[PDB]
Amino acid sequence: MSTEKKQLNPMRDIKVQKLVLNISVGESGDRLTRASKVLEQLSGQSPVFSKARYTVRSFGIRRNEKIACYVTIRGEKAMQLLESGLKVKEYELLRRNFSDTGCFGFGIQEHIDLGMKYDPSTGIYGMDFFVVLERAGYRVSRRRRCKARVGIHQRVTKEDAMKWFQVKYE
Amino acid sequence: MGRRPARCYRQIKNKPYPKSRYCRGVPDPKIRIYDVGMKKKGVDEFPYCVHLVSWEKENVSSEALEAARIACNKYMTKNAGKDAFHLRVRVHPFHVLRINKMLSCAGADRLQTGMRGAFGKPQGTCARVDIGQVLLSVRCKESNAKHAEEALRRAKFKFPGRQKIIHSRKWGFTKFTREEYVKL
Amino acid sequence: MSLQGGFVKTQKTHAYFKRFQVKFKRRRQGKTDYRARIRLTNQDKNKYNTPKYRFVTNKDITAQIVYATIAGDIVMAAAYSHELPRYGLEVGLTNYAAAYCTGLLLARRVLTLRGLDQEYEGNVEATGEDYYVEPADERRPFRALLDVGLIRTTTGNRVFGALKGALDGGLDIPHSDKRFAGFKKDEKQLDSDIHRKYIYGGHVADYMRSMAEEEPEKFQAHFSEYLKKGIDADGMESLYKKVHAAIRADPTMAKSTKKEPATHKRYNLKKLTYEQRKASLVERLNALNSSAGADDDDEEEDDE
Amino acid sequence: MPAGHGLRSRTRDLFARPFRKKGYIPLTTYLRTYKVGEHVDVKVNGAVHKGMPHKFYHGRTGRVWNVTKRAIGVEINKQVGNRIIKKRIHVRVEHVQPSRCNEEFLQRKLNNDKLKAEAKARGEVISTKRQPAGPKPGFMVEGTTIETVTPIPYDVVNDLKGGY
RNA sequence: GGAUGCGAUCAUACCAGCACUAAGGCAUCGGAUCCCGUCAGAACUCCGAAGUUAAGCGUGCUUGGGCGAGAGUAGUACAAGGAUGGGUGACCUCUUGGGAAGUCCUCGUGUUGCAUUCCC
RNA sequence: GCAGGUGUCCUAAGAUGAGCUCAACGAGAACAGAAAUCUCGUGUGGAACAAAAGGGUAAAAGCUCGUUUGAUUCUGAUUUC
RNA sequence: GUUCUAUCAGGUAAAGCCAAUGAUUAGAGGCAUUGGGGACGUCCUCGACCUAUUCUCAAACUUUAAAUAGGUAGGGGCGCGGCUGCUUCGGUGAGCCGUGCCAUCGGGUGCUCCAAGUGGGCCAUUUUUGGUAAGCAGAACUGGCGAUGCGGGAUGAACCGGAAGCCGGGUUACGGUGCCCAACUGCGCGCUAACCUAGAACCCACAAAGGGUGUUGGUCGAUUAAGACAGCAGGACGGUGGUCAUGGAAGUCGAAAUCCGCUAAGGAGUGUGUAACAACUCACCUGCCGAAUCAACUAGCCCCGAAAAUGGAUG
RNA sequence: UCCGUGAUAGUUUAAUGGUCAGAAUGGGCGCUUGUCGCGUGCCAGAUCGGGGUUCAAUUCCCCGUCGCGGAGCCA
Repeated sequence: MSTEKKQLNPMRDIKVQKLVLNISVGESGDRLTRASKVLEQLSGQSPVFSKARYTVRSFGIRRNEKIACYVTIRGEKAMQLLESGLKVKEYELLRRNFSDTGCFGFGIQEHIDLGMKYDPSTGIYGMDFFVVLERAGYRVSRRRRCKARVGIHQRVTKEDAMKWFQVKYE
Repeated sequence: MGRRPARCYRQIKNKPYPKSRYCRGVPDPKIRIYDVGMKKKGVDEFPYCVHLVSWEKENVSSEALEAARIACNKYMTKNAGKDAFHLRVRVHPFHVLRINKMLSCAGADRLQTGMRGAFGKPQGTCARVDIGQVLLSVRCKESNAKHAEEALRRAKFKFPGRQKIIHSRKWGFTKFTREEYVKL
Repeated sequence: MSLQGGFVKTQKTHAYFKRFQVKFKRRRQGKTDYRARIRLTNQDKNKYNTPKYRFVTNKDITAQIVYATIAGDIVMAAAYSHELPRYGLEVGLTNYAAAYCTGLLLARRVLTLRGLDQEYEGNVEATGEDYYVEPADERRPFRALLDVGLIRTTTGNRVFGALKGALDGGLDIPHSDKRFAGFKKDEKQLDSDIHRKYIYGGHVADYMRSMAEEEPEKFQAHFSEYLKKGIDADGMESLYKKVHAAIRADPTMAKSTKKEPATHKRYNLKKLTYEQRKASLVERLNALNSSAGADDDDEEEDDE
Repeated sequence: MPAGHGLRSRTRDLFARPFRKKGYIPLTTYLRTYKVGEHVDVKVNGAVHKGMPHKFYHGRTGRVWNVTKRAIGVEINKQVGNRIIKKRIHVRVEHVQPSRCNEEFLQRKLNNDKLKAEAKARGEVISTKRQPAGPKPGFMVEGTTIETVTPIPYDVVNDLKGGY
């Protein structure tokens, strides 16, 4: 329903909902969740434990147990992450990783970034940095009481996404 | 095939069970193909339908559905070929015959004592072909109507419940052939 | 074509449907829970409704006293923080002191001593006080209970200040003190236990003295000056106004009013049928043409 | 197998609701409180799971006899068989519906008596109906309650149904 | 003529789409030292007006597919009572009191009770 | 007679309150297929409730979190039996 | 107890659930390997298999809406005054007591004591569930037998009439009126000739799928004195021994193809042929004859299918 | 035909508490030995067919094919 043709912006322009940096490997294969250390450094705040629910067929009977780790960041902290993260995968590159929904994600070792290797006791190769982009009004699908779906009208587009991010430092 | 004669199962008399997910061990259905002829067309080139309609509401045996069809089907191919018009058989074999099977010969037959006693191993199935239902529905083009008519006449000597041939029409073939070209 | 979203709804209609008539407009809007509603309503104590978030929020608050009847609920009194500057006050209408005073204003307004029928003894006013742990006479609460609505039991919080303004207002509302916004948390004086501060009117006072630029008109004591004017006794309002001209009106209302069906569906259908017979391509949603004349009918004639 | 009364056995209206009645019931039914001598249906909402009587009772109309906390006692009489007694049923107001028939009736009674007063100060119809009412001694009721609950232990249907 | 709170009727109250509570009778919105909270004010929440009408809340319309309700169009199924009524029979039938159904047209993209009460 | 369950298992698999709302599908994430995980959008009872069937319920009765002990003693009008 | 309200059996179209199985149109996207190509100084496209989604034809659980139908439920008021309650030293009614006032049936009927066979049924009708079925088994709802005469059904526990003190007379019910046997060899009309056939119901009275130019009857189409239908009789040259195919068609194994000159009529032919070659009839047309004909639907009865045991019957 | 009773690798035959399966022989590979054999190190199962219950079934139910035992009167 994209209504652009008016007299526009400041509510329309994109913002960062979140950056989630998530590891998926498992326990035992590298450790407890020790690339939490590496997350800890790159992002700047502590990652939180990922448990699983549902199926595996492959070892992974324990269910409730540590297997993964994540950092959902946002404000300045997400952006500050983007700046370092944004520059490492090369550019430019590419429409395919963007969804139509207007989010984009990439992989690489935590060791990419400025950072000491020396502090991370382990490095671990890859897992999604995910960037959630959205308009101001999101708060309607998010907030509890008066949830309303986000309309086609509101929802970010890959074109819109590429533009706002391509606007900045890549 | 191995005997039980169909009169016993002819009457619409007992409660209707066709439920496959509870009724375990249910054997092969038939007819092997229900609509016979083309299948590159639907009704188009065939501006005549002929039907066989039941006078008598009854349970018709699964093999009788094949037997009535096969006599009709050779008349179709032996007088109008492989990829001709299209016939449809339109009542199908819902009614699972459980019913006493496998008798023995002591002073037991009924093996446990005399009993017998449901959880019977299944024998076959019948179709409920009720009054005025269209058992066979055949779309044809007019010169070959008389060919479908002998084929329906051969069909009726091979099920129990008496039927009449009719050239079938809903909106004629003469409100269709107006209403078609009035809204284009 | 493909396509998602619509298609996974329009087929599974019957489900839809059910989703809109399981609950109605205040739940569809997402406003009122009908399990908290039932907890609080069954007894005839009235609902002491105090809204404050995704509603009226970050700007004003309201307290309403609601009873049941055959027609619908029925508010017996209400107070809005926007009426609170009438009694002199001009500092912020969303804060703890505003909420506190808005609850007194509803509570003073509900007795106000009404109707022939009266009631101001044993002992309304319980002053604009300062306060300690609820002094009543004293043991049984009735004719108001707190309907927090969507708003939380979050320990030491502004819904409780509204509740405290009810209590020091001559309403008696049920209580025990173990998540509550106690005494100084309006401001008042305080404090005890595992929860903390021992200031909160007087919030902003602590802040303001940590220097920086913000709102005009001073300081910590300006809570005290016009909490003190809201300690005075002075029922009741609202209001005197001139009524009302003719008619309705309004330029917004007008460029919206009124009706138009039938006729307008007939003008639009005429436009559609003329648009078809002058071209023939697609209809409205989504397909057909060869060659039509409205509506369900056209599709049946384009098969055979 | 002996017969019983599987208290939960055969239940499709008695617990299912139409498409139009599905989902949570609005709490106004849960809130509704009645006065003694109200005539109220018993007929469960199926979408409330507690406070229900034993399912056979549903579609009978009872008199509100007394109340205990939250649920109410409503008096009903069982039906069919032999010598059957009044029984009292404990039911919350979620399954108990006010009789509109009884309200309509109450109204139709007042209408009748507005006219009785008018037509006895300047009007004429009946005469004979004026002769009973005016005499009577009244009143309420429990002699005639025991009178009610002795022929509804019915007579000839009991012998008729007592063999076949 | 009506937006803002609490609700009744809970498939006439939808999915979808187009105008509007609004220069001092909202929500988006800004500060997050804070009570509160999170992993992370995003939610949550003390605080609060610079912007916005762009929404949400909700207001004028759109029946489009959905359906309540009804109008014609399918008296057809079905069934209660009764027949030395018919039929070899499964079965039918008259009489007595009753009678869904699909299509098309239609109405309908709310209604109602208490509030705060408002621009004209 | 058809169809199929209970003779266990549970101090949390109870209680309450705040706070949340699905299953699932598409789209996105180097590697992973079982791949969880992490995200977004759509999402009304199709999920979830130990256990048959069945029926029920969406700020819940379901989810999450803390706390708690009422699986306390004694009495019972009445329904089932 | 009809009328008011409730809500409910119930099972067809639709919805969720699910559907065997076969009959599928349009059209997006999965997967796999292979093949082909222009476009341009790889791309992109196409093809070989699967699934969305538009979606037709047919039963099956739940729900609509049942329609239904029986069920099945139900048929005093006011004021005054005291006292009370639950739920803010807070709002209210309700309860209670006291006192006054004002208001289509028709004994089908309540309570108590003490006693009985039981505490094993049957059948019919309706609705069923099992069972091939059964004078089966097992329920539901009812009427009867049991425990019910008398009259009809040849006889006959439960079908019909009918519920009975005894007797007398009258009239009837069911059912019947040729004789046996009271009472019609009744009236108007029509069908059947098989001794069909003398029969509601019955373990008891059989008769089917299917067939029948027997006969009657109803209807519709076409053909008719611009002469029909049938029969009998009579006319048909030439292209050219029709093109294919094949020992061979050549009218006449099989398969093109079916026109015309010359004509008033006159088809490249209807059945009979010899290994193959050998003739006759016939399409169409005409006469003779003179009146209805033919086609087709529908229906009745009858006929057929129709074989069993000591001796023939609808009593 | 009724009541009882079993089955696990090529073959004969152990075993469990619901989360874990063996042995011996036979056989497949080396070494003995001139060569085989005697002997000596090494190795290797859809627990009968079948469906169900459960967090997890070789193990707990139900059915069946086979192989067993034990009954079957008064004619």
